[PDB]
Amino acid sequence: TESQIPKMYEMIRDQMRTLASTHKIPLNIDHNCEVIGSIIMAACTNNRDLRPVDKYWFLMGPAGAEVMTEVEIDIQPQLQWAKGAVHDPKYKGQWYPFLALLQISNKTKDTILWQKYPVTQELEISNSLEIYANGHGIKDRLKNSRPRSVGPLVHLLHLKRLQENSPAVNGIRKSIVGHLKRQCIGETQKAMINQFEMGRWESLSTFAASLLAIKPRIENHFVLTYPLIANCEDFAGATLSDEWVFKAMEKISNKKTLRVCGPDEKWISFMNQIYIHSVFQTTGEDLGVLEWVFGGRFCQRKEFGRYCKKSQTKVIGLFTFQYEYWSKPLKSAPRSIEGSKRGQISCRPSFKGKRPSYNNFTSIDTLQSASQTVSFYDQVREECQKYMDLKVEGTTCFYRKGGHVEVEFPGSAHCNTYLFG
Amino acid sequence: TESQIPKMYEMIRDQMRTLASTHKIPLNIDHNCEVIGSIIMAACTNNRDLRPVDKYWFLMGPAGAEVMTEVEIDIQPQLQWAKGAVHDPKYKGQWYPFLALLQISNKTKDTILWQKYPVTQELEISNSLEIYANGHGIKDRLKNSRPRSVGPLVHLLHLKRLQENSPAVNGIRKSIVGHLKRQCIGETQKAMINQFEMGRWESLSTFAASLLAIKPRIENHFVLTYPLIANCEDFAGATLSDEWVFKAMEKISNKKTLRVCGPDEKWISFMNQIYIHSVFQTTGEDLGVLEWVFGGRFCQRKEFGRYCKKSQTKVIGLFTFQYEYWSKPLKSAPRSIEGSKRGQISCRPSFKGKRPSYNNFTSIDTLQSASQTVSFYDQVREECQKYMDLKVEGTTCFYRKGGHVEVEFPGSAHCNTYLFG
Amino acid sequence: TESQIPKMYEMIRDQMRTLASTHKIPLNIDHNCEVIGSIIMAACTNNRDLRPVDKYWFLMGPAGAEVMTEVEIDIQPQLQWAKGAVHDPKYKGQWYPFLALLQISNKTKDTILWQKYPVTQELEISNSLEIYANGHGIKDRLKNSRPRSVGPLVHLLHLKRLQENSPAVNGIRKSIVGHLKRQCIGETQKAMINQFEMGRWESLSTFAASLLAIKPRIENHFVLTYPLIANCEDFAGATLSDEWVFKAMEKISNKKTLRVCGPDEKWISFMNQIYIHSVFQTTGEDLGVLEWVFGGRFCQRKEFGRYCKKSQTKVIGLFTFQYEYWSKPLKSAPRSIEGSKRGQISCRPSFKGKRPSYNNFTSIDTLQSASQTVSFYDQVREECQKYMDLKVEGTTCFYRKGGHVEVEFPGSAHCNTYLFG
Repeated sequence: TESQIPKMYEMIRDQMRTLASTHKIPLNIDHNCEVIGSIIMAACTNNRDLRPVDKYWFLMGPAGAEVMTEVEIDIQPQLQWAKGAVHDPKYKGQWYPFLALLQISNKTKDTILWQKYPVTQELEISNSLEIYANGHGIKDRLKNSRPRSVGPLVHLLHLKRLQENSPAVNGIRKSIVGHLKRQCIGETQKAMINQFEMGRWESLSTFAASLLAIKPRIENHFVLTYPLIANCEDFAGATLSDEWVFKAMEKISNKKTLRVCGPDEKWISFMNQIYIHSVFQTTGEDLGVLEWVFGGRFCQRKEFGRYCKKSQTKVIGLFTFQYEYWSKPLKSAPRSIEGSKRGQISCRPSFKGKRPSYNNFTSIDTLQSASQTVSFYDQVREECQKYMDLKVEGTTCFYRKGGHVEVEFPGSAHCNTYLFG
Repeated sequence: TESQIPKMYEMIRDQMRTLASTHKIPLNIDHNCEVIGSIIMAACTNNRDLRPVDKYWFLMGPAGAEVMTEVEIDIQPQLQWAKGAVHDPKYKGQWYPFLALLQISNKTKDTILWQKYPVTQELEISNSLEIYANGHGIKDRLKNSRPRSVGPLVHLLHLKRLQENSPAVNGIRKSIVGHLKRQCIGETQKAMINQFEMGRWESLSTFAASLLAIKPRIENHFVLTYPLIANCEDFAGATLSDEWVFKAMEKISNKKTLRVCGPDEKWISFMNQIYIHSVFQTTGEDLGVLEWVFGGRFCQRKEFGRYCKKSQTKVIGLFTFQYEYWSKPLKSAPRSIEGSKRGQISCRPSFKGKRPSYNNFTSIDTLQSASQTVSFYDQVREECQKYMDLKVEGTTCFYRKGGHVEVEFPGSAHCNTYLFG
Repeated sequence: TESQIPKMYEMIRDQMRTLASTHKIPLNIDHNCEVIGSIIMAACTNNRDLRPVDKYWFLMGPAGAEVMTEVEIDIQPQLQWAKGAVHDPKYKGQWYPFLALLQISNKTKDTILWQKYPVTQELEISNSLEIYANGHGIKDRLKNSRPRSVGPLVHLLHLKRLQENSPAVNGIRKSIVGHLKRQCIGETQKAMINQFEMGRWESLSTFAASLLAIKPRIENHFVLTYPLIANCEDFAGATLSDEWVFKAMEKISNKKTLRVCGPDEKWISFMNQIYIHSVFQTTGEDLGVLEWVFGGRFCQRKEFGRYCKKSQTKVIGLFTFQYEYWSKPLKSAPRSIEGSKRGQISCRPSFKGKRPSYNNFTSIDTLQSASQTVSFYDQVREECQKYMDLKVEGTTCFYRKGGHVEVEFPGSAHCNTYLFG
C-alpha cells in the first residue's frame, strides 16, 4: 500500500519543478510551491474546470527582491500527463488514495489561517465540534478514496444532505452509514446513527456531544506539503507513517534554503508550526503533547489576528523544523473501555482522624451505572461516562528521535490546551 | 453628578463634629463616630422617629481612660438644619442619592459582624445568595434614590411582598420589574422575571441559582464611613470612584489618631479590614484579589466568633490602611458572553503515543448547545453554562498606586475564597 | 465489653500453639499460623462441618529448608475445648462478638489477594460499591453478633434474598431493616430502605450511588490476625481500639522472627501492608492518609498480578511494621452535615479590574436547594450534595506515636488514591 509512495512523491515533485522552471518561478519560496502544487493537484482531479492558460500570483524577482505579480502560465503539458497518470497501471491504483491524503495535508494551512466552521454551521451544532469535520472540501472522487480519513460529521453532513434532495438512494445511503458506523465506536452512537438513517434527527445534539467523550476512529497519515515536496531531494525510503517523515523535514530544514511567507515577521514561528499541523495532522492535538514531541512551544490561533490576503504575503523567514520524539499516525479510536473497570473511587475511613473529603464524581448521576430497563439518554450518558472515566488516551507509544526506544510521555503544564482554544 | 460630593462630605463631617464637641464627645474613637454619624443620618431621613433629646452610648473619658456611658444628647440644632438641607437647591438634588450610598457604606459593618440572612430566609432560597441582597434595610425613600445599588433579591423580595398585601399597583409593580430587568442580564432571567410579574413563582429556585452563573449588574460606589468622614481634614477633590478615596484613607491612617473599637485585641486586623469592605464594598469580593490589591491577607468571618454587644466594645488598636493597586468601582455586570466563542475544548490525537486524557465538561449535558425546540430549563442551563465557561471576570483593569498604569492581576493561591466562605 | 479481650486473645494463641507443637508445625511462618488459626476458628463456630482428622498444607522442614507438604492433623482436643468455650460463663458472653471481629480481620487478606465482587455482582450494581460489602462470608451466627460491623450492602443483600425464598418473615425482615436504617444516615436513604422493605427496588441504583456521598456508619475494630496472635507474648492490656495494637505489632516486628509468605520477593512490602489492612481495616482507606499514618507508601492492588495458589507460596521476607501516628477506630459515619452551612461560594466584584472567574458548582442543578414540593430524586441529589459539599471527613483526631498529642493530618499529594483504584 506504500510501495508506490516513493515514486508518487517523485512524480509530484517533478511535475512541480518542470512547470515552475519553464516559467522561471522560484521554488525556494513556500507560497510559490503552494500555488504550483495546487495546479498540479487540479490537473490530476477536476481535469475540466481549470484553464489551459491562466494567470496566477507568484513571488517573482531575483535574490530577495521578489515581488508578487500575476504570471500567465501554460499547463497543457502537465494536463496531458495528468489525464494519463490517473489510470496508469504502473501505480497499481494507489494514485487517487494518495492524492486524497495529499489534499488533506495541503488544505490544512487554509483551515487554520481562515478559521471557519462550515460543517457544524450547516449541521447547526456547536462549532466546538468542527475538529471532527476534517477532510471537508476535498473533491468527492477523492473522498471515496479515503472515507476513513474524512471526519464523521462530513459523512453525517452527507447523510442529511441526501435526505434533502432515483433508485441509487438505497446504495449511497448504505455506504455513508457504513462509513459512519466504522468511525463511531459507541453502542449508543450506532443506535443514534440508525435513527438518523431513518430521518429521525432528534438525537443530533446528543450524538454530536457524545463525540467528545466516546471519540471516533479517525485515520491519520503523515504527508509532506507542496513546499516540502519540491525541496526534498531524496524520496528513497519514503513512508507516510514512521520516522522517515520526521527525518525528511529535518533534512530540508537543515538546508536553510526554503523561505516561508506570511503577513509579517511576527508570524514566523506560527507559519513553521503550521507545517507540523499539515504534515502530521496535529491541528486537533494537545498542545502540551506537541511541545514535548517537537521540543518547542506551539501557538494557539488566538495569538494572532486575521491573515492578510494571499496577494499581500511576503517572505518573513526560513523554514525550520526539529523534533525530540516521534510516533506513528493513529488509526484506531483514541479511547477504549475494553477490559476497563472503574474500581474503588471513594474512601471508607477506619480511623476517627479527620482528613480532607473527596468526591470523584460531579453528581450522583455520573455514578448511575444501571437489571432494570434504562432510558436511552441515560444509556448514552452512562456509556459516555465510561469513556470520560479513562485517564489515558492513545494506543501505543512515543519513540526517542533516532530509534524506536519507547519513552512514556511524562506530562506537561501546557496539556489540555488546544490550537483553537 | 459628583460636583457636590466635596461639599456634601464637608457638611456631614461638620454636623458630626458640631454635635460631638457640644457634648464633649471625642471623635478620635471610631465607635463614637458611628453613633454620632447615624444620628445625623436619621435627622436627614426619618425626621419624625428619633427624639429631640435622648440617651446614647459613647466612650467618654480622658486620654485612654474612656469608658462607655449613657450620654443624653440634644439634636434639635442638627434636626433643624437637616429638614432644610433635604430640599436646599444649592445641593442640586444630589443629597438623597448621596445619603443612600452613605447608608449602604455605613451599614456594612453590622451586616458583617451580625451575619444573618433576612432576604434569602424570607424568599426561602439558599442563604448562599444573600450576597445579592445588599442594600436591604435602607430607608425606602433612599432606596428609590439608588435602585441600581440595591441587590436584585431586595427588588425581588419587594415584588413578592407586593403580591401579598389600590390602583397604584400597576405603577409600583412596573418600576420594580424595571429595576429587576436592568440588573438581570440573562435572556432566560428576564423571562423568569416575567413569570414572577404574573405571580408564577415556580422558577424561583432556578432564577436564584442562575444569579451565580449569569451575574447581575450591581452598581458600586466608594463612600467613606462616619469615622473616616469626621477625621478627614481635606475633601478638596473628593470622588466616590477613583484613587482619591484610596489616598484619603492612607492619609488618615498615617495620622495614627483614630482608634478602632472591638471585643478584644485579636480583632484589630479584622476591624480594620471591615473599613475596606464598607468603603469599597468588597464584602462579596474574592479574598485573593483583595490581598493582592491592598497587600495583606484578609480574614474570613469564620475566623472569629460572635461580636460582643455594642455596649461592651473597647478600644483595641489604631485605624490602619494601605494599598498597592487600585481600581474603579464596577457598574456593569461582571461577566459578558458578547462575542464569546467556546472553541476547541477536546483533543483529536494524531499520534499513537499514549498521553493523559482530559474532558473539559462535567457531563454531556454541559455540552448540549442546542434547530429543534428546547425546554426552558435547558435554555437556562445552556445560557448559564455560557457564562460559567468564561474564564475571566471584571471589565477593565487595576492600576498601580500613584498613577494609572494598568497592571494585570497576576493571580493568587488565595483566590476563589470569600469573606463568608 | 473489652474486659475479656486479654484472656480471649490468650486462649486463641494457646490453642493455636498447642495444636501446632503437637504436630511439629512451626509458628514462625505466617502461612502456618493462617491455616492453624482458621482451624481453631472453625472448631468454635461450625463445629460439625470440619473433620476430626484431616490433611492440610503447611510449611514443614528445618531452619529455612521448609517445603509445603500435606500434614494430617488431629483436632479432637481443640474440638472438645471449643464446644465448651462457646457458652462458658467465665467469658461473660463476649466470645461470639469477639470471634466475629477476629473473622473479619483474618478474612481480609483473601479479599485483597483474590479481588472479586460477589455482593455487588449479586445485587447487580457497580462493583465500585464492594467497599460497602465488608464482612460478607462470615458465618451467619457470627454476623448476628456484630451487625454494625457488617457493610450495608450485605444487610441489603440479605433483605432481597428474603424476598426470593413461614411466620418468622415479619421478625427477620424487621431486624435486617433495623440494621440498615442504623447504618444509612440519610433521610432520603431511609425512605429508600422503606421502599425496599415493601419490595419496590426501583431506587436500588440511586440508593447504592448515594452511599458514596452520604457515607454509611460502619463500625471498626483493630484485631490482630492469627500470625500476630501466635507470636504475641504479652496480652496484658490488650484492647481493640487504642494505641496498644500499634505498640503490639511494633513489638513483634522488632522481634524479627515471624516470616511472611508470598509468590516471590517482589511482594514483600505488599504482604506486610496487608497486615495493616486486616488489623486496622484500612482496606477502604485513603492511601495518602495511610502513608502519613504509618510513614511509608502503600501499594495499590493494581501494582501486582494474580496471587499464586496457596500451595505454592514461599517464605519471601520478614514481618515488618512501624507507625508515626495512631488513631482510634471509627464507629460513627465519617460525614455529618449537622450544623453545616454552605456559605458564600461565589464572587460579587466591586472593582472593574479583570480577574479569573470561578464557579464552585458543576451545574446549576448542584445549587438547586429547594417552599414548593420537590421530586424524590432531587431530594436525594440535594441531600447528597450537602454531604458532597463537606470538605472534611472523620470525627476527631490523629495522635503522635507514644502519647495522645493531637496532630492535624497535614495532607498529601497521594490523597484521593485507593487500594482498589
